[PDB]
This record gives sequence, structure tokens and C-alpha cells, in this order.
Amino acid sequence: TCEVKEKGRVGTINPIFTCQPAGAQFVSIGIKDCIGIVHGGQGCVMFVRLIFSQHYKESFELASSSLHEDGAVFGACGRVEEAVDVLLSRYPDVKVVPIITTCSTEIIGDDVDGVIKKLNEGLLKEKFPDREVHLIAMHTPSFVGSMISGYDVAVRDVVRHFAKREAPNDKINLLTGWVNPGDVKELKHLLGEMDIEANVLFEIESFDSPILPDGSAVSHGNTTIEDLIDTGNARATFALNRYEGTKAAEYLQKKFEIPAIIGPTPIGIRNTDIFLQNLKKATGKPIPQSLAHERGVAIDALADLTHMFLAEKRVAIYGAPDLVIGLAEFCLDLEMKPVLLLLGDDNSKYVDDPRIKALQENVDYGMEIVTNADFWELENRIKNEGLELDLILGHSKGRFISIDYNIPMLRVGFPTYDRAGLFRYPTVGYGGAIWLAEQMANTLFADMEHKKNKEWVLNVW
Amino acid sequence: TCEVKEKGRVGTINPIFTCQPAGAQFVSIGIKDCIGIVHGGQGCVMFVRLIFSQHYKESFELASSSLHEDGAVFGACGRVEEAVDVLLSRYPDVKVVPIITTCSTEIIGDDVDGVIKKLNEGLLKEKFPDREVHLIAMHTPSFVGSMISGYDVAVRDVVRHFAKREAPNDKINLLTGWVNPGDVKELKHLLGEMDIEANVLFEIESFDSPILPDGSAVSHGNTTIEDLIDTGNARATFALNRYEGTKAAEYLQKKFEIPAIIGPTPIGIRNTDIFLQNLKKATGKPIPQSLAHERGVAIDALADLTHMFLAEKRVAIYGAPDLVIGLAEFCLDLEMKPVLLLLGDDNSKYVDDPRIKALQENVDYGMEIVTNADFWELENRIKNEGLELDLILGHSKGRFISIDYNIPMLRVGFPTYDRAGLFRYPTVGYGGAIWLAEQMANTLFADMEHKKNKEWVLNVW
Amino acid sequence: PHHEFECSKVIPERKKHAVIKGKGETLADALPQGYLNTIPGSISERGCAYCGAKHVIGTPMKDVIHISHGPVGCTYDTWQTKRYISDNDNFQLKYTYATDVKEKHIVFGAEKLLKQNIIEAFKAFPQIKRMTIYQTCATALIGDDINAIAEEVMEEMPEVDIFVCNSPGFAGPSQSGGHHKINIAWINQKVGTVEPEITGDHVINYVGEYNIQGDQEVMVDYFKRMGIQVLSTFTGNGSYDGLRAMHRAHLNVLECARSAEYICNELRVRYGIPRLDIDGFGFKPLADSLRKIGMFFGIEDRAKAIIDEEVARWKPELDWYKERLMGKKVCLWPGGSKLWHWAHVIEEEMGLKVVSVYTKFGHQGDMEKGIARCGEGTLAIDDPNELEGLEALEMLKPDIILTGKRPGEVAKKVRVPYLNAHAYHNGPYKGFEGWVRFARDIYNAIYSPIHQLSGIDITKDNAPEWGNGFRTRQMLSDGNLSDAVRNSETLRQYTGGYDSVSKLREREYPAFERK
Ligand code: CLF
Ligand code: CLF
Ligand SMILES: [Mg+2]
Ligand SMILES: [Mg+2]
Repeated sequence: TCEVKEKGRVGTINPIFTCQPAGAQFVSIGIKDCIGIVHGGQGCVMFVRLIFSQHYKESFELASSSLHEDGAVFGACGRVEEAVDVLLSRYPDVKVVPIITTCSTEIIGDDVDGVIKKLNEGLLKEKFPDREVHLIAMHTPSFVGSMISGYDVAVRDVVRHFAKREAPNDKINLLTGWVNPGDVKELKHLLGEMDIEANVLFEIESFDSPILPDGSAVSHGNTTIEDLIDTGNARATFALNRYEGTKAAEYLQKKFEIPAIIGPTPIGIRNTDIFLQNLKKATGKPIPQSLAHERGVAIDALADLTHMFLAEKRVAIYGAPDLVIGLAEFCLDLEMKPVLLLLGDDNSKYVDDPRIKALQENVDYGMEIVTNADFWELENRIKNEGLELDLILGHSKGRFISIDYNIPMLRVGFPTYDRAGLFRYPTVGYGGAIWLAEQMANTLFADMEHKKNKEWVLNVW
Repeated sequence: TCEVKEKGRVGTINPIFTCQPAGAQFVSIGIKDCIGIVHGGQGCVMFVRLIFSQHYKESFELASSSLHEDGAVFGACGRVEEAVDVLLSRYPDVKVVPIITTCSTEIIGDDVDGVIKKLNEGLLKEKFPDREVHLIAMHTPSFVGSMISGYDVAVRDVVRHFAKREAPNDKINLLTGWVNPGDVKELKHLLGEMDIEANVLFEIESFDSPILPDGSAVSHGNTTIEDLIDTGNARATFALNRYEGTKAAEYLQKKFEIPAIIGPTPIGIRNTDIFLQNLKKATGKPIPQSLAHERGVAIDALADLTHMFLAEKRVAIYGAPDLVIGLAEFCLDLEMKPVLLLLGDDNSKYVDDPRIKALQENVDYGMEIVTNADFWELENRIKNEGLELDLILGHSKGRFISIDYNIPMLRVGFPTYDRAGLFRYPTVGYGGAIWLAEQMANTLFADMEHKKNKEWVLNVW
Repeated sequence: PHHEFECSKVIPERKKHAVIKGKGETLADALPQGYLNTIPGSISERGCAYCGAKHVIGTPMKDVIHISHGPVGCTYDTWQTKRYISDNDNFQLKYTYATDVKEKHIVFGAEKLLKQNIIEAFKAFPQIKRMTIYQTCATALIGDDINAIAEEVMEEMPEVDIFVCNSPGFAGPSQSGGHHKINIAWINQKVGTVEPEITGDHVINYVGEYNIQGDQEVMVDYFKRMGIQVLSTFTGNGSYDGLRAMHRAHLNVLECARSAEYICNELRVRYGIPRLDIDGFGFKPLADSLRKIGMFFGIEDRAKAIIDEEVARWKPELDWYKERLMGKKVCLWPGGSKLWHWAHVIEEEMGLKVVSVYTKFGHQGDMEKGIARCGEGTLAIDDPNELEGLEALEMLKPDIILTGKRPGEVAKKVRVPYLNAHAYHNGPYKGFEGWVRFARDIYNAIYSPIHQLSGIDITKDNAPEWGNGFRTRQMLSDGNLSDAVRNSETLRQYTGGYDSVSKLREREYPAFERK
């Protein structure tokens, strides 16, 4: 049966995620003309910019308040004030400036809402009166939740800041979740075929930036102030990822009565079907033949693989909880046996997830879902408790388990730095169902050749 | 230096290609309402339908004339006559019917042009007067050339039969060459961006066919009779693959004065640049900024890999000669060292390929190009003459060399049956440049992990 | 009675090749035609006689350079399309040879070319001292004397032995003529030419077994657990020189009668070796087969020990599948022998209803066995073409077919799942364990949640309102099971690992005491 249990150890060995501020920084890099300031020590931002570099091989703009010894003793609201001044004074185009707290500035208790109000009435009116500048508090203490909850918080804070319901319209708010450019592309394709306009939070396709002959391009997000304000006017909010867009979706529900459709994460055929059904329901638009065709093209790809190769494969999955769960679900439709799911933070709401209730009702073999997990929860099981696996699905930080215990691994989630180009491919939708199934197969195939495990069978499947 | 030399052995050990009829059959399956009849023994068609099944996991419709002993002694035109009747009588929608010769029927000297004359004036007028039916002889003896030259022959036979110049237009003829659906999609993207209309020989995207809820779909080509007639009306013929499109392009140049632009195969950034420049020249259409942006996006991906990982990698390449040569050129732009190219048939014109003369002029490391090659030309060099390789690029029939000599291999060309979904991705254009370079990297990366060869370095590239 | 297809009304000769087993009908009432010429343009499933000789029977021999005398196409087209494995590191899969006959050889012949090829091949493969040369359409027609050239090389090189198979594609209507040709060439040219070392009181030839995914290794496991010397396997995992000593066997154990009855029949006439026909598939047919071989050698207790152990190990897993498969419809659509090997036992032991069987190249003898073994109502077809297969799918509406790869991909489009009857899915399928693997693959194909998904039209306003983002195979299969079955403490899903054969290769066998 499928047993949900909390990690036993109190400590962390080999972490799956980083802290809430990293999630707020990720939200912020997805907004046009946005540069967050991370209020804390320099590493809290510089290390996170490296994370994003590791995934994308691009540099994104984020600043530090540069906390030092004095501010840690006496308070550091002045460090923020100077930061805002220095940032605005040197970056003329910036219009959005999140103020993102860290463990330090939360503990020492700096009044961020206070110092923002001061700058709005003060500095911004005096020195910068001709400029649009939105300062936004993001309270993201590192000693609760994770980058995942930080993301949820930040999306709420940006929508809370900007959303107004002046001119109701028929658009939806699509909160993609923390996904790849290839996911944004896929989701936009689905919306286009449904003929449904949306505010897409976030438009990060432009993270894949060119080298132009005139050296003029840069990676940036394209979610605009206008789009964020327009979130108040939508007829519904589709928050695909419950752990990354519940707060913003419910905020708009509670504040403007915009209905929130939370999940399921559209991973796999069946979950993509539910998305399209939910769009129809919300908007009244019919599901067109063209998507039934693309769906069937996807199913064809899956048919070639499922009972021949994927059936009964033993899978471990980790990463963002919505990804983990979505993948587990799709794997079961692919006849596979996900046997260990790691959910690598303290969220108390996993046990209440309907998708996890369904797994508990319906799974009929030995499965574990470990909450507050770390990578030692997987490695210890392999090394000392005889867990047998055919495949891992997760991000690159788990890689040494794959490498050193000879279990092949498909790179999914964030960050994926030990493979090239993965951000351009979908994991959601019908296109993503194709990509996941074919790449799991291709991963298994390479492994069968490595180990000489019936490698000769790959001829007339 | 780069030396072109002919295989020493007279015999074949582990063949790279099959025979001419296979190529004619491939041309045939890309035409709407086409079912070719392969005139010879039953294996000449059934085995080839299996090759196509191996690549696409789809069934295509091709028939046999079912040569038995009688025909081998007395001649077998009667079998063709009966095959045409039985086919048309049971397939009411067929409109194009190639008659594809084999070793047997060439040897026994059956007059296929004559038997087509007879059916046109006889059976087709008497039994099928209200139907359009095009019978097209394709002379494809298996004891010369290969499936590559057979493809070349067939494209000419089909264009010769249909092309008329009764309504000149500003379209081009795009002869893709023997490519994947992903390449068709890519090339049509470029044309769309260039604002150029084309007759695309061949429209094989519909090879990737759905399972629909009513079970109504089938894999098929979409190059129509109308398209093939209109090849006579074009302002230019783009034959990307010299060894697969020269005959057809030159036929139209001589018959209808349509200028023929033969190659280069658009693999890599530079070859794609040349294609777009050649299209500008021949149509007067300018190269838009959109394609410059897309180009720079592809260059960015390459920039992340080239000097860190691809540089000086020793590569061997086999498959269709145009693919082999295009890949070698791109590899050199990626700072790699292709040290062995296999060209696996008797074509006497390789030594005159200008792309090959450029390689001879400009390479000064040790590099061999082997003509009339087979796979033992590769295996023998590894096994018994100390050839060191970092990487192989080739189709799935070479796989056991990769597997048994522990050299990693990117699957390119035809057929690629030991991996899933490869036909949906491009090898040509800027999209193809990305795909090739990132998949070569990912191949190298998995190999580094398998061998524990500085696998720890894949963190902050 | 005979059956006509809508799609073949225009070619009424086809009506003779199909029968529905009618109420109270016997084999004397109706039987399809078989082993006739093919109808041109029909899109018949058939291959050539080179296929039958070289691709099916010849190439499995594990210690042999398999060289096709002809243009490269015949060779390319038969390379890396088969799953006959061997314990000679799959030499027979990894290495293939073609003479690469060109235009200049059409006028003047290709005898020198043939010879140069043979020398080149022995040079490149110094560990291999055996060779079979297969004739193709082109070399038959140009008239090279292959036998002479082989003799010529055997004179010059007394360390090598070369076999000649003159079975070009056009030599007959199908695979079948190739079967006959290579059987008779082998016994004429080669049997009797090697005296074997005998290592046991009980010696068999295992005949008509090609070791698809390890089938032969499964069966030879059982034989060795009985202290039987397997002198020869014709030809799966077989040794060229082993097969030259077939004349010394005590018993010919024949599985694939279609492909290898010819050589068993001549081995009886020439050497008085008796022919015993067996089934390699299913618990009862296999138990019976092994019991008989045991009795024959007076070692029936050893057979019974294997049978009891194997059935105890695996029956609780076979029966898990049987419960979920009961009443599901299946078409047994291989090329040959498998249709009658499976016809009865698959219904009995897996719960399937056989609604059709076909043979591409089989004789009337194969339809005798097939009709004899299936139930009334069953549609039996000789030399099917594509349209007929498609029409049978619409008319019979089977839950699964067992068929070739590309035929399976035709069925895929019309929402009929397949297993590869020929190459298997997760083979091997012979043996007690194999039978369970077989069942599991069928179960996984029928109850695939992707298959369930594919039948849903998402444009439809009253569509299934999905709840969870998954359905397990068990959620699709177990809904109407009795509680006794659902809660069984004995019935379980398959417990074997991905590769059921590699364990066999690392196994020691208890020796027995010779008289
Ligand atoms: S300057 Fe350096 S990296 Fe920063 S916190 Fe301080 S020691 Fe550490 Fe740590 S948990 Fe996260 S990353 Fe920060 S907000 Fe706190
Ligand atoms: S029925 Fe069979 S497979 Fe056909 S030729 Fe004849 S023996 Fe061979 Fe060979 S080289 Fe190609 S595939 Fe043919 S056209 Fe000739
Ligand atoms: Mg980049
Ligand atoms: Mg397909």
C-alpha cells in the first residue's frame, strides 16, 4: 500500500530545495523591468543568481542590501534605503523592485513595510518624481517552508500589489507554476487552440536569449505591470501548481471573487484532459478537434512504449511537490510503479492533497511518500534497506545517487544543470507527455546498453 | 590531412544501407493516395515495409507483384498486370501507383514501360475509365548504388511524370531529401519566415499519425498529384541533398529551364545561413530579423558547449552521404575532429563533391573518408588499428560497435529504431543545430557518468 | 464452412483460404487451401524463400559466418530484425556478410567475387571456421555454381567447412519452400559428417527451435535437469558441427513441425531415429511433452520432479492473470506453428477466447492442427492480406492480437493492442515461467490506461469527467472480481525479473551416473 510518512531524522543530509527567498527571486526575474533587492547578506542573492545560471546558463539581475556587522546588531533598514537609491540611480528602466527578506532581516526584525512607505512618500517623490516605481515587500524567512513556498508567497505579493478590477474581461489568469520556457510555450499553445486569452504568470520564454551580432540581447521576463494589474479583471484564475499558486489564486478569489481552479498539475494525458475540461467549464469554449488529434499523436508515442518497456518499472521521484505528484500519476497510467516519492520540505498540507488521498486509496503495491525529505532518504534506502529501482526522475542535485548506485535518471524539475537544453522542452501537456515518456524510454535504453541487459531487444519493438 | 580512399575489400561485412528499391519505396510512401508495387520477390517489399516500421513504428501501404518460379523462367509482366488490377479493384482511393523494379525483374528484362503502356490503353480505359490512375515506372536494379541513389531516381521519375509548365508562379520546389518529419516542420518554418511558398517534396509530417477515439487515422504522406504537377510552374528548385535530389532538379532545369540550386545540405549554422542566402538570391525576398533572433538563440546554446565540451572530440560519422558530409562540416564549426567518414555505397561522384574537396583542402589532422564503406571499416579500425573515438554519429544498425567498444553514439539518419521519437526532432536548420549539439553533449555527459570520467565537472559549465 | 471477406469478393479465389469452424463440422468437412501461389497486388503478409531458408532457419547457428551471395540489399534487410540469441555472444546477430554483386557480375557471373568474399570473411573472423552461403534472387538467375566454389575453398582450406543453401526469394510462394530446401541440403551435405563425443545414456536432437529471446535455453534447461544430452538444436543457439552429428541422436524432439518436419522425416528413413512431436508452451502441453521424453528414456521421475516444482512456483502467478483475462478475445496471427501451439492451451490456462487464427505460409497440415485445436466459431485464414486483417478486426472486435510488428502497428491505429507473437514482448514465452510472462504482457496490453485514454473523445460534451490523474491497470481489471479472488492469499502478479534467461546461463547441473 501507499504509506505517507515524515522523515525520521531531524536534520538535513543532502537537501532537495533551498530556502523561501530563492523562490521569491525566481518570481521576480520573470517580470519585465523588475530587479529585486534581497535584504540580507550578500550570499543570499549571489548564490541564488548562480542557481539560475546553473539551470539556464544566463545571468539575471538581482541586487543585495549588503548586510554587514553593524546592521545585524542595530537593524538594517538603512541598508535597504541606500540600496533602493543606488539601484534606481543607476538602472533608469527599472519599474518593479521587490524587497525580499532573508533569515537575517526577519530575525533582527527590520520593518520592511515601514521602510517602503517611507521611500514612497520620501525618496521616490523627491528624487524620482517622473518615474513609475513599485516597491513590494516579500516576507520570506528561510526557517519555514522552502523555495517552493517562497514562490507561492511572492506570486501572491505581486498580484496583491498590482491587481485592480477596473475593467472586467474574459481573460483567465494562468499561473503556470515554476516551470520551464518549454512549458510556457506548451501552455500558450493549448490556450491558443482553445481560443482563450490569458494573463500568463510568468512569461519567461525570453529567458532563452540570443547572442545577436550587435550584442544587444539579455535574458529577461515579459510579464508586465499591465498584465499583473489585469489579473484583477479575469473571469478565473487557473493555478496549475497548488504549492506555487494557491495563495495568489485564493487572494484574487477572496478580494475580487475571481474563481480559483487549483490544479491538477497538467502532467500526463489524463491531467492535461482535466485542464482542458476545466477551461471549457470556466470559459464555455469547446475543446477543438485539433487538440484531440494532438492528444492522439501523443497517445501513439506512448502506445509504442507502455506495455513493452515502461510497465512495472520501479521509480523514485523528487523535486517540486506538484511535479513529483503529477509524475507519479502519469507513471501509473504508463503502467509503471513509482515506489518512492520525496517531498523535500515541511509543508503540512501534503497529507490533505486530494491527489495523495487518491494514491492512498488506489495504490496496491509497496509505495512510500516521505515528507520533509532529503536525498539521504533515497540513498539510505538504496544502500542499507535494499530498495530496488529501475529509474529515477528528478533534478540534477540528486545526480551522484544515479551515478554511484547505477540507477539511470531522467532530469526533470529545477535545477537541471548536468544536461544541455532541457529548459526548452515541455513536461506539461500532450507535448510534455511525449517528451517524458520518450525520454524515460531513451534513458532506460541507454542503461540497457550500458549494462548489456537484453540490449539486443531494441530492434523490433 | 584528409584522405579519401575506397574500401579495400571487395565484399560487404555489416552493410550501412540497403538497395535502390528501398529508396523508391520511401519516395512513394510520401505521396497522397499512392501505393507502389514492388516488382519482384515478396521480400523486396515486406522487408522494406519493416525497415520503415523500425524507424516510425507505423505501417505504410506498399504491394508486391509476387514473383515465383514461373516468372523467373518465362518473364513476369503478367504479375505486374494482375497486381495493378487487384490493387485498383480493392483500393478505390489509390491514384498513384509506382512500379518499382528489383534485381530479379531487371535481370529477366521484363519490359515495364511497355506493360504500363498496355495497361494505360487497356485495363485502365476498360475497367477504370472514371478514375485517375498514374502508373510510374521506377527502374531500381539493386546491383548498383543503394537506397540513396534509388531515392534520387524515384524523385526524378515522379517529377518527370507529373510536371507541366502551364501556369508559372513564384513558388519554389523544395526537395527536402530523405529527412524526418521534424526536418520538414523545420524547413517549412524557415520558408514561412522568409515568406516563400513551396512545393515540398515530401510532406511526411502526417507519418506521425494519431490513435483517434474512432480508430480512423492512418500514417500517410501529403505530397499531392497537384503539388507534383505544379513543380513545372516554379521559379527555382531547391535540392538540399545532392545525392537524393540532383536528378529531379536537373530534369526540371533542362525540361522547363527552372534554375536548380543543389545543396548544400543545411546542417549547422553556416550551411543554414547559405540556404537562407540562396533563397534570398532566387526569390528576392529579404532575410527577416525573426530568423536572425532564432539564429542567435541557437548560437547561444552552441556557445555554452563548444570550447568547454565539444572541442577536439574525435568523431566517426556514417549514414546518408549528405548527412555525413553536413555533420562533418558542422562538427568542425563546433571545434570537433571528425576523423572517419563512411560513405557506404559505390557512388563515383563523392570524390567530386565540392564539400569534400573543401575538407581535403582545409583539414590538417589525420582524417579518412572511406567510399564503398561498410561497418567493418569502422569496427576493424577500432579493434585492430588503434582508432580512438570519443563519439559516433550514425543510425541504429551501427549500434553494436557503440555498445561493444564502449564509444557513445548519437542516433542520426535512417533508420533510428533503438531510440524513441527521434523522427520528431530536426537535424537541419537552426533548430537542428541546437538539437544536434545539445544531444551530442547529453550523449557525452551520460558517457562521462557511466565511465566516471570527470563526471563532477558537469556542475558549473 | 468457407468464409468470404467483403474486401476480397473481387478476388473470389480467396474464399478457398478461409473457414469458420462450423457447428458439428470436422476436418473432413472444411479446410482452407494452403501453400499455393500468392495473388499479386493483394498486400499479402508473405515473405520470400530466402527469408525462410536464410533468415529463419540458417542464421540462428551461433558459430557460423552467414554469407548471402547477392547484392547487399537482401543482407541489410535481414539484419537486426530477429531476436534469436546465443551463448556465443550473439555473433549471429552482430555480424552479417554480403558478396555485393554488381552489374558487371550479371553478364560474367560472380564466382570469383564469391571466392574473394569467403577468404576475406575467414580472414576478418579467425575464430570462426564454419560458413553457410545463401543464394539470392540475383545469384540464382545468373547461375553461379556456389557448391563448386565452396568445395574449391574447402580443398584449399581443410580447417573450414562450408554449407550451401540454394534458396532464392522467388523459389516458391513463401517462406515455406525455403524451409524445405535448407532441411534437405543440410541432411544431404552435412549430417553424418561428424562423430560426436557422447556424454550420456540419453541423447536427443531438439529440432525446430530457433531460440527467440531464449526459448531454446529455457527448454534445454529442463532437458539438462533430466540428464539428457542435447546432441543438437536445429538451429536456435545451435552449433554447426553439433548439427553434423544429428545421425547419432536416440530421439528427434520436434517443436516447430512446420519448419523442421522435413529433416525429422528423412532422419527416420535414413537412420531409424523416431520422431516425437512436442509443444513448448503452456503448463499441460509442456508437462506432457517432458513426461513423454522422460518415459522414453526411463527417467520419468526426473521429469515429474521438474514439472511439480515449476508448476508450484508459477501456477499461482498464471492464475492471477487468468482471473483478469477470462473471456477476453484474441487473434493468434503469427506466421506458422505458434497458431496451433497456442490455440487450445491459451483458452484453457489464460481464459482467452480465440476468435481467429492465421498462417502466412503454413500448409494444410497447419490448419488441420489449428482448427482441430480451436473452438467452433473460430475464423481460420491462409495467406492473409492487410484488408482482410482489418476487416476481421472490425467483424470480430478482439481485445488483443498476437502478430508481427508492422501488422501490430496497423491494429494500433484502429485501437486493437498487440503482442509481437514472433519476436515476443518480454520473452521468452516457452516454458512454465515464460507462460506467465506471456500472460502478463497480454494483461498489460489489454488493461493499458493509455488504451483506455485513447478511446475517449475529448470534444464530446458528455465526456467522462476524470477525477484523479491516473487509473491503475488493476483499477481497470479488478472492478468485477469476486472477493475470494481479490483477496486470494495465493494469487499474485509475476515475480520474475526483467531477464528470465541469464540465470540459466550461470547454472550448474547435477551429473547423473551412466550405466
Ligand atoms: S549571507 Fe551567507 S548564504 Fe546568506 S543566509 Fe547568510 S550565511 Fe547564508 Fe542562508 S538560509 Fe537562505 S541563503 Fe540566506 S536566506 Fe538565510
Ligand atoms: S525476394 Fe528475398 S529479399 Fe528480395 S532480392 Fe529476392 S532473395 Fe532478396 Fe534483395 S538485393 Fe534488394 S532486397 Fe530485393 S531488390 Fe534484390
Ligand atoms: Mg542560453
Ligand atoms: Mg507513431
